Amino acid sequence: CPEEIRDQLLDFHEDLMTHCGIELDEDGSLDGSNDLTIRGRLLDLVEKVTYLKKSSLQQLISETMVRWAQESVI
Amino acid sequence: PRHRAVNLFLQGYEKSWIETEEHYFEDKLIEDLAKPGAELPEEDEAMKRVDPLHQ
Repeated sequence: CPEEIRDQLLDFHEDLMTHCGIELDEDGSLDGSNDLTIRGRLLDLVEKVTYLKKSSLQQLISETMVRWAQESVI
Repeated sequence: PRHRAVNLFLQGYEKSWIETEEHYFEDKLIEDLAKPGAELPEEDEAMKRVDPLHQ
C-alpha cells in the first residue's frame, strides 16, 4: 500500500508535478501568498527592499545633477 | 542551502510585480522635473534656453 490511496499515490497526484520539476517547477509553483507560513515574511522583505533606500543620497544626486545640467549648456 | 534557484525566483518576482509600478511611477517625475524653473539665467543675452532635455 502506498502513502495515500486518494486517487493513485497522493493528493491530486503529487508525484506528477513533484518529480517533473524540483529546481524550477517547484519554485515556480509559488505563484503568490496564502500558501505557507513564510509568504508573509517574504512579502514583508520584498516591501522592505523597496524603500528606494540610499533616499538622501539619491535625492541629493538628482538635485545636483539637475543643477549641473540647468545652469548652462555643457 | 546549496541551490540558487531561490535567487532566480526572487529576480522573477522583482521583474514581474514591482517592475510595472516602477515603470508607471518613474517616467512621470523625471519629466515634471525636466523644467523646474528655479534657476533663472540672470544674463543679458537672447539665447533663450528652454530645457536640458534640448541638450
